[PDB]
Amino acid sequence: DLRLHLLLNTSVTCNDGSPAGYYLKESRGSRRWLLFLEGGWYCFNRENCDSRYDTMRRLMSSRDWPRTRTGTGILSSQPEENPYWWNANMVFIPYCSSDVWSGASSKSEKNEYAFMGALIIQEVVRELLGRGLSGAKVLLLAGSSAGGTGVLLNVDRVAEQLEKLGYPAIQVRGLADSGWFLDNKQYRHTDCVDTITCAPTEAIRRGIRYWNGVVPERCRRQFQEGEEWNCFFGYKVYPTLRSPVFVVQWLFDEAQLTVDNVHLTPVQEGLRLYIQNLGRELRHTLKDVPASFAPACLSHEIIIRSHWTDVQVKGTSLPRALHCWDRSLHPLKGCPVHLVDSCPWPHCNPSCPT
Ligand SMILES: CC1CCN(Cc2c[nH]c3ccccc23)CC1
Ligand SMILES: CC1CCN(Cc2c[nH]c3ccccc23)CC1
Ligand SMILES: *[C@@H]1O[C@H](CO)[C@@H](O)[C@H](O)[C@H]1NC(C)=O
Repeated sequence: DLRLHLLLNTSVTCNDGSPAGYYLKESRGSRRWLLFLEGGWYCFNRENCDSRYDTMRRLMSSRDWPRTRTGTGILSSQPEENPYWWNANMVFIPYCSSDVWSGASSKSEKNEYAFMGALIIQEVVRELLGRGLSGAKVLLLAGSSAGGTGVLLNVDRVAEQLEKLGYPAIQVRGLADSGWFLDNKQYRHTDCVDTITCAPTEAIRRGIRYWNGVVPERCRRQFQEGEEWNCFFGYKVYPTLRSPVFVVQWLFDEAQLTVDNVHLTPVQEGLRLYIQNLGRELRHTLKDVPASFAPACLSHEIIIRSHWTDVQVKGTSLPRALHCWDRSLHPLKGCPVHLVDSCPWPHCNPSCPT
């Protein structure tokens, strides 16, 4: 049950200029630290950010944040719920920048909102070092959905940040949940004229300009000016990262089907082959990712659900795979790290959530 701390450096703000922050449950008998990045879409122009402020203000402001918040799934401190890291120091960073954790722009004359996702992370790490992070041995940067993509964009900074601050011995790692998207062909098409018709490739390219967005340097050097949107897609940015990153991704992610303009509520040849192709292509992008967990389910997010221990791939649950990943960073008999389903339809894995 984690306690809120608003950032001491008041220049690092949410969208509306209110200070950003983090929730902390500290565990003095542990040198392990878990920093979780919240998700929740994004906004890429004035009009859609304005609408988001009326109906999703908690994702744009700290004004109405509660003082405590309860830890779930991987953020739980009970072994029964969290077999993986129940005794670790727990940190939940709320997503109030609407920029996929990439922005570095302040509010001012010329900017109605601030987009400081990359700087919010950066400062949480700084202030945590004065609360015990200085004695850590592993820092696991995790996140779900837009926070999952934020892990891929930010994990190597946090590594580079801690070396420049004199902490080269802390091992920085990443855990990206449901943030591994494909810029594939859509099932039905629309031109980018408003929020709901703009495909993520077009929406992200406009967002980076609007946010002053920042991407990892090696990926930036590959795709070069004005093609930085490529680095928000996992299979393109992952090969540029030096930190160890574990990738969790449903094969038939609900958010991926949404941006592909697919709805499930009588499926035919047209759509059957489309859905089957989607599972095939994302399985392909994971073939050479040594640490991964990809079940054949229709869902979205998992690592902070309380029942995250129920899903299995080839008999191995997600908390076990993460524990096997820790062992491999010291192949392991009966303790695998690469777990990708091979059956081709949603919920062909019986452990899929209902
Ligand atoms: C201190 C908080 C931030 C400001 N206020 C609303 C507000 C004033 N100006 C704005 C510009 C952009 C977005 C929101 C606002 C709510 C509480
Ligand atoms: C709660 C869900 C979180 C993920 N978001 C989609 C998304 C976030 N960042 C992206 C970058 C590229 C393509 C899609 C996305 C959907 C809402
Ligand atoms: C506060 O944060 C801003 C934004 O990153 C940074 O430029 C500034 O140096 C910080 N100030 C202090 C005292 O850490």
